[PDB]
Amino acid sequence: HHHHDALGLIETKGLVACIAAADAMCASANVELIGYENIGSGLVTVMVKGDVGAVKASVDSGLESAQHIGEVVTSLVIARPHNDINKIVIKHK
Amino acid sequence: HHHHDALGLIETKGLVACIAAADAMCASANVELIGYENIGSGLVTVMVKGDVGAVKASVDSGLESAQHIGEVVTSLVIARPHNDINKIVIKHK
Amino acid sequence: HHHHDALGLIETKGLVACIAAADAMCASANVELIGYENIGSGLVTVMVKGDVGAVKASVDSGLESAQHIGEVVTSLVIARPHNDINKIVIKHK
Amino acid sequence: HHHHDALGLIETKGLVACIAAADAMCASANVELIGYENIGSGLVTVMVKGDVGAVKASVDSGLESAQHIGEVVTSLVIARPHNDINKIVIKHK
Amino acid sequence: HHHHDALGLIETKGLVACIAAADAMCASANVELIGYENIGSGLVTVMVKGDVGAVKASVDSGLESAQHIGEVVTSLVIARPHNDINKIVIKHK
Amino acid sequence: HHHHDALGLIETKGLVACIAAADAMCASANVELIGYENIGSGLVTVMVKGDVGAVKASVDSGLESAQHIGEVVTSLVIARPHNDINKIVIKHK
Repeated sequence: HHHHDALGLIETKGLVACIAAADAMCASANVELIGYENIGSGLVTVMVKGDVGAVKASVDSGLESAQHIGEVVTSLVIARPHNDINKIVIKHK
Repeated sequence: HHHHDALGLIETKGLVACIAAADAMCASANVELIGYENIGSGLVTVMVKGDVGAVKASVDSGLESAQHIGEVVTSLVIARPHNDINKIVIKHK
Repeated sequence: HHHHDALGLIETKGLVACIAAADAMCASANVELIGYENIGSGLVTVMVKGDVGAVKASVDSGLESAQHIGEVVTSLVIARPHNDINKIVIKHK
Repeated sequence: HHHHDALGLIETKGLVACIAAADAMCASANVELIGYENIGSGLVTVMVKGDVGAVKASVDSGLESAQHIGEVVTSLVIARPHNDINKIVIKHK
Repeated sequence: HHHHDALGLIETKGLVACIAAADAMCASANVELIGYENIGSGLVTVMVKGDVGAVKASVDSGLESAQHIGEVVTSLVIARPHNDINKIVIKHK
Repeated sequence: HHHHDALGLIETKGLVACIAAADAMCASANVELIGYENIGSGLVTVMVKGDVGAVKASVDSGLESAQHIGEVVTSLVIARPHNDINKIVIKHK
């Protein structure tokens, strides 16, 4: 009995646009900032978790804020991520 | 007597498209998410293992899901990988 | 009762332009140089903290100085960053 | 009296094309997969060792297999590598 | 009473052009080679310290030498760097 | 009384072209392979040391061999490197 739903992701080119996204994501909805990763070629991803409605609102707000200061490469909301995807997500905690 | 078949791989430009691929791969077939690697230039690879039919279905589903949110660089199914290729695959476990 | 407002960021392509920005940022206003990060693709970010007016003056000065010797990718002032953004900012301390 | 000939190398842009090359290299000839390295800009190199004829056959097969799924940057067979080159090769073991 | 002025920087694309710059910088003036950093995208920076006149002469000489063998991205002399910039400079010692 | 002249460098885009250069460098002259570094953007540098004539012959041979299989970014021979440049060179030993 070990204790540890939706996932929202924004990937930008550059760290500052990513921080703008994360700030807007947290300010706009009841979500938890749970992921942060830089993979090279200047790509930086911020990840949030929370209820589906909250995550969708958070990603929309993050996109608007990031798009005004940098390049957003992509964005995604996964409503119910597969359990096995947690193995990748915890690597960017 | 030490105890540890097909391999499916999707490589994308960017982490979010890779996570979309991994999620679709796991949801669409009976496969295990066994590999994850980022090599620079924003290239990220997710790898799955399972029976041949399952791996083929998993890679097709991952490709469709990833292509709608990012750039897929390439994809491959190796039905019976050579034993020596395990030496590279375990580096990205 | 543990003891540890505005955040200013400049992202450049190349380290020398970033150092020119950080020097001008510190010289032009009462701010603290609190962040420094390199994320690949030659992107380097310098971060400062202080009162809002000070941070705005610091970022304007850093931009002018960096733009004369290199490429500024972007700049931003976050007047009151969300508490959860501190989790990302301390990673680049 | 310490105990530890030809070297075959394939460099691709992307990991999946490299794994396709390594698989074909091992399947097509009596060679040992002895090197694997990622140097940035998405460049990945796989290295094999064995008898000259075997290494030449292995590199030709690896090239054909990799070219069908990704970009091969270059390939090379060194029949009798200089002893001092072992100092670089062991870094990518 | 702890004991540890001008800063000269040259940033090139590639390590060899950087080493050519550092060699010319040291040969042409009474400066100390105090910094060396590689930030990705092949950008390499060499930093020297000394009296203002010496640093200016050193950077001019380094630029001429590096420009003949590679790409110089940028160069800068900071006559009296802000004390807080030492926090970034010591990271590349 | 601590005991530890010319320096030859070849920088290529990609590891295989670099290994081809290092092999030709060692085979063509009485030089020691003393440096090897990868700095990102796929740039790889090999460095040799020896007598001036030997180093010049070694770099010419390395260039010819590398140019036939990959991109040579640059090459250089420093006949009598400044003592302070040893501080950078030992970082890539």
